[PDB]
Amino acid sequence: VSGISAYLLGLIIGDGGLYKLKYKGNRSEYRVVITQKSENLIKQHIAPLMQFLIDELNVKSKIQIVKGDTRYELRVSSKKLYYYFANMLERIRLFNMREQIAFIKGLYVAEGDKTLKRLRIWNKNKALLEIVSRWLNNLGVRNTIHLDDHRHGVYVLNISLRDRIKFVHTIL
Repeated sequence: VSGISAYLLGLIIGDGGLYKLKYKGNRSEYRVVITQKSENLIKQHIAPLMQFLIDELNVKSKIQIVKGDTRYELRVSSKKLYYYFANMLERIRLFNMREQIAFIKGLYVAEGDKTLKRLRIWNKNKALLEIVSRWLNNLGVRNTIHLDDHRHGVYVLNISLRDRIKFVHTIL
């Protein structure tokens, strides 16, 4: 439950998001989203995990899977769920060991090279990557961070190559 949550939040941060969207007038909608190219990844892997959490937290919201062109989206319009993840992201620094690994696994599953020829994680939020970088060093995986897209300020986290097995070995 702690691992699942951290994992899902890694997926949401990697490629998805937490949104408060306008419905009508001053009413807003609290939407938790996770995008993944592969329909079955969401279908046979991510949905089950979210359903469990959803049910564990007593969110009456249902999961909806929308197919955009090329990619799929998993949505859950829930104020409680949105906030549940909001606080998790606030106290990320207090993440325990099992949560840190889970978080990192979702971050790489979100936008990482499934081929493992390239081991990178990208984010416009440097401060988050650095706390991730420290989590990796702590598990003995060598890694580097450096501004990738300067115009849009997107930093990249690279896992040293002489530590590829170490990474898959530690995050699994």
